[PDB]
Amino acid sequence: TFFNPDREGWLLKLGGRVKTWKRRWFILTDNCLYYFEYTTDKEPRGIIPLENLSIREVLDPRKPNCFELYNPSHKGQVIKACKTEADGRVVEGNHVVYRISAPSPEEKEEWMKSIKASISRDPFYDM
Ligand SMILES: O=P(O)(O)O[C@H]1[C@H](O)[C@@H](OP(=O)(O)O)[C@H](OP(=O)(O)O)[C@@H](OP(=O)(O)O)[C@H]1O
Repeated sequence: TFFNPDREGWLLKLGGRVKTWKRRWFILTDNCLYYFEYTTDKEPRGIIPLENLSIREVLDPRKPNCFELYNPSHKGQVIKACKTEADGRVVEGNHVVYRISAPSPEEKEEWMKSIKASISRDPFYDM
């Protein structure tokens, strides 16, 4: 699944119910954003399918180079996603938005472009 990735790199992500920022290694592939706690981890911490989502730039009080993934068709609608819990649970995400912070302005632009291209490339886009 992780072979032939569209982009890989470190990004800071804001939590769902609990609003805490975590540094995660992201992998964009198969029109999904997989994230890992550590780069060499065998298992992803979570997966965010990009189908039906949009991206928009945002300004954050503390974190620079931010953007958000959100569902444009249904405001306030929880984004379909799946992640693991320390106790072993595999559960659905609780995010209405995914606020992400990139390491640099350039990396923000590259990530936003890669994600948008992935979403548009999907043959089942807007269906
Ligand atoms: O560690 P604490 O301070 O509790 O914060 C956690 C982490 O930010 C998790 O991120 P990660 O999974 O990358 O570790 C996040 O899961 P998401 O991955 O869904 O953002 C949790 O979201 P909730 O389960 O919605 O609270 C949030 O509670």
